[PDB]
Amino acid sequence: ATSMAYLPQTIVLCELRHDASEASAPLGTSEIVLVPKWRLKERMKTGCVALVLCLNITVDPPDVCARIEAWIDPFSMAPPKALETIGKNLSTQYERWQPRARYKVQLDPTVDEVRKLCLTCRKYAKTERVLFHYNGHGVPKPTANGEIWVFNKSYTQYIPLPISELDSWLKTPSIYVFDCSAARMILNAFAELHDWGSSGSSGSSRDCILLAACDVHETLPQSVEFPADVFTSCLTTPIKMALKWFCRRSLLKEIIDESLIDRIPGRQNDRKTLLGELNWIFTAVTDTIAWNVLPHELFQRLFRQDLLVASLFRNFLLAERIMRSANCNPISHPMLPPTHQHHMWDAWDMAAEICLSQLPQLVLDPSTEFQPSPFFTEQLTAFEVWLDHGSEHKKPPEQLPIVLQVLLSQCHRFRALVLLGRFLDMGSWAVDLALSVGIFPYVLKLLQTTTNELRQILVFIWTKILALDKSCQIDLVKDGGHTYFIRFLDSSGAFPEQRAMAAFVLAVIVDGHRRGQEACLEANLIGVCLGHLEEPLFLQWLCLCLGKLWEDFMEAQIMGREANAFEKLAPLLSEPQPEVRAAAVFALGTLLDEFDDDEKIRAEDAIIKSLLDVVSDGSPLVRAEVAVALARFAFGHKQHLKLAAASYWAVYSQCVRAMFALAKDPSPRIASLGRRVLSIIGIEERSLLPLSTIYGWSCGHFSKPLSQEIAAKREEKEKFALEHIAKCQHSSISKLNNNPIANWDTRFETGTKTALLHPFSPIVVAADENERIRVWNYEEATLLNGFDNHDFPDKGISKLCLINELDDSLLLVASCDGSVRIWKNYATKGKQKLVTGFSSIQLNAVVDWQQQSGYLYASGETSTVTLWDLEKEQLVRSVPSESECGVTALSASQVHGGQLAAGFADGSLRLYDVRSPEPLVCATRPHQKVERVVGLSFQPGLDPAKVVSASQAGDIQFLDLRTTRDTYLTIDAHRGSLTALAVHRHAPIIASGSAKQLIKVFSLQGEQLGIIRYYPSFMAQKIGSVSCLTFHPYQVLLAAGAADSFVSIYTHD
Amino acid sequence: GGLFVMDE
Repeated sequence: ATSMAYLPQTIVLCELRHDASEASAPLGTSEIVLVPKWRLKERMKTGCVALVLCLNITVDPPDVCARIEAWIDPFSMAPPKALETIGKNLSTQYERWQPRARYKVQLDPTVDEVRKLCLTCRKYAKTERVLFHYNGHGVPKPTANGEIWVFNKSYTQYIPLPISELDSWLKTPSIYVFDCSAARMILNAFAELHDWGSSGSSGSSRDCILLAACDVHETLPQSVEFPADVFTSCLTTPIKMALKWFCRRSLLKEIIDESLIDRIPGRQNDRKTLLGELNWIFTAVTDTIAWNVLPHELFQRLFRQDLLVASLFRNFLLAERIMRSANCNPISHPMLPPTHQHHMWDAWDMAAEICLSQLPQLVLDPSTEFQPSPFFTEQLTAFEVWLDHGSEHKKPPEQLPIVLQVLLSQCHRFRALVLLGRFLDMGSWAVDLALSVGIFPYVLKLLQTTTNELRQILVFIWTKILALDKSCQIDLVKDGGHTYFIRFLDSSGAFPEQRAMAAFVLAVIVDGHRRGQEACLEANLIGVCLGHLEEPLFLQWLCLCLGKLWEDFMEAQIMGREANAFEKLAPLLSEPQPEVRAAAVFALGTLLDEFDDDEKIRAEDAIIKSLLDVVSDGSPLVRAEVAVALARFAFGHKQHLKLAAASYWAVYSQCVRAMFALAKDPSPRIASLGRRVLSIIGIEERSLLPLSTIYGWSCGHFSKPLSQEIAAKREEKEKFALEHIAKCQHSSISKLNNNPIANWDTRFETGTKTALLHPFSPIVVAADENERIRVWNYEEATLLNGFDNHDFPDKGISKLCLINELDDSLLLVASCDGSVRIWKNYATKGKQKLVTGFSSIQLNAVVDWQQQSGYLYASGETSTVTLWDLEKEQLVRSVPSESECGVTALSASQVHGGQLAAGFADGSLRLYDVRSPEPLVCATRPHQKVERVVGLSFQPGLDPAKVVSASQAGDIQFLDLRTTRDTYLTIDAHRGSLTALAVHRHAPIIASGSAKQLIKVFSLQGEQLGIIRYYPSFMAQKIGSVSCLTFHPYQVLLAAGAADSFVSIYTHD
Repeated sequence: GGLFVMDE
């Protein structure tokens, strides 16, 4: 219906730059600094490997059949040739994992031979890790005194080599494998070698890593399904061993020719061949278990640091499973939780079966009719299932390490990358998870992929990564990944939201990084950006990119001048979005750093002038930036600006005005910035300069993913309003009940100067003559809160208003100097933040808020009515009043957006339509005393008629301005000294106050509905400023307050 | 930045 004029949908100052309780983020504060935990630079190398082999052949030791070793029958060859080949084979077997390392072998050695082997290996790989593989099958079991067994020259005795001496021969960076019976014995010994302490864990200190085959009591298998070399064949030949075990156990074995497993086609590298694809699934499977099973710290040490240790610990998880079947429990030193029968070996078993069937027909002919396994598709689908259902901090996704393996193959690259970004989007915790898995380098390498299929996903991934960890700068530049996004800025690939991301990603690459500045500068990133300057988030970020690109790097500063960046940036200082303007001020501010004119002076003058224009901006966000850019400028021109401060106490006298203006800004964070600028000049080494905040706040947009109860309490208030609009109009309003429903003591010494009844709750807001604010409840008889609107010495209250009444009210507090301060949560006992504060009028200020249009009209003893659009936080218009005397009163019509009424000092009255080219509609005298228009307002209704024109003379003149100039109706409320007027919003009712203690209420036709007489509490005889009268906006309640100390509420029974 | 190979 028509009553949607009464019920405006505009909401204002409820954006992210105005944020509340647990974030002072909004601006002023610096950005939230992080401290990363995924940082181990030492990609360790195992440089030397020492294979020892104690197997006396046809000579069982006295602790006693399977006897295959390194997949060789040692009884097929004769003992010495047997042992040569096993020596070689087992080298080759390891060699495949770390082929860039030296392998030395020792066959049935002396303790001296093992000494030198170990001593030389330590001397070879100085800091690099040394691997000691030991095989004691043909010698006795390790002892409780901690002893390996070896030989003497003649092979007549078994000699015990004590573990202590090994540990002295090799040192810190080393890893041992023990394929023998009773292997724990060796680890229990190792643990006892050093003095306990030196860690905050189970029991460690050094970098000694240990892998043992079985427990203390246990003995390696004898069954012929296994070899003697089980643990080593798991650890070192995992695929071959994993399948041979699969045959002999699961499918019962005799159907499948087990010797096909030796002859599996292709190589371990080609993921397109059946062997390599099986090898790839195994790596993926194993790595995945380790990730889910372990913690961050241990996983990264074993599974990510050393290519060999990674492989040995991956392949160890297979030993965990195979050895378990043969009465053996293997243990590593970094102990690791139980791995066998994880829900993922199931996936391996399935992939192995599907492989092993196919192997039968692929031998019949090399058809290469090799169907890739579904495994990689299936798992990525399980990652999608996670991303919808349970998609929280409800334990990690498990498939994450498999998504990383997929990035290594074009086969599912796109859908992996897609699903990765989907995962990265849900917050920094997910980025932390991705980067823990080791996503960084593969996603970084992909920044050389020309495939435009990818790029829109890659920018989105790199946006999210850089949103968390700023520090990736260094890598991105070092591989030339900066070029990738500069292309994407210039690319014909549409969508400016994607380009803001591209501009942001570059902003971060550049941010305090001269290697990145220069490398982007060469790549024409100034030119790319300035080409686009000819959507708001994109504009915001084009400026922040450029701002960072010049900053303290004067080669770029020059390149920007001769590319006319001032000429292209400055037009953004007028844009409706504060976020753009503040970013534009940042860019121009960072372009900085007698009678002389060189190129730069022309620029640096033209800059500062265009910034000084924006000193009086309606957004703190902007003013904060202007004050910082002025501080920068001020640093370099102390000399001049001090001489400017001498004569005040060409362009330098402009600056000093603006400093002292900033110093007395309403928003105290802007104020304390202006006071900083003043101290840089010496009014009361770079480190003293305040620092821009706009970059830091904007970046928080990306670190954040890219409702119904909102509308619930919205419709609550609308229903109540519509119902109580009708009830105000259509009720036959009776006489005033002189019995008040309070006479509340404010404790204001001089008394109450203005008040404001709340629509949807039982609240009064009052105001002292020095702008203290109380929030008195009338239904509870209780205070809700107190205040001091601004600590400045010159006080004076002008206006109280509500803003966004229909969803969480914000209290506007206009000061008599034209300062306007808006408060959130004023109703709460202590918590109440200044949302925004600017200075309208640039005296006796008068102000009015028109929620319909979002306009704040303001004026006073000035030639002009100044208009503010609070959606933009911008001074939209200066209307000349055309009076040559002061605006005493100012009412904006709630129904008709743009239209404005104004009462004047000489008794005159004026309409304006502020949206018209000529804004003054008409100008009428009404009442004829030449005293000032104390109060006025539009008649409660849906027309441009007016109650208006209570003059201090005493007459309240009604008038309709569609028809005639003179007065519709006159009422003589008071013989002189009309101190206040209250007109209702919907109910046909008004009231007026006198300086003769007196209040009067009239029907809209003008019947004495009731008189009231505020009496004095002592004989001051100064109830001469009955200053506040104000109705409820949906009921017939009357609040009233004087030059005494009481705020009394009445009603109409 | 390594450990697992990528095809290029």
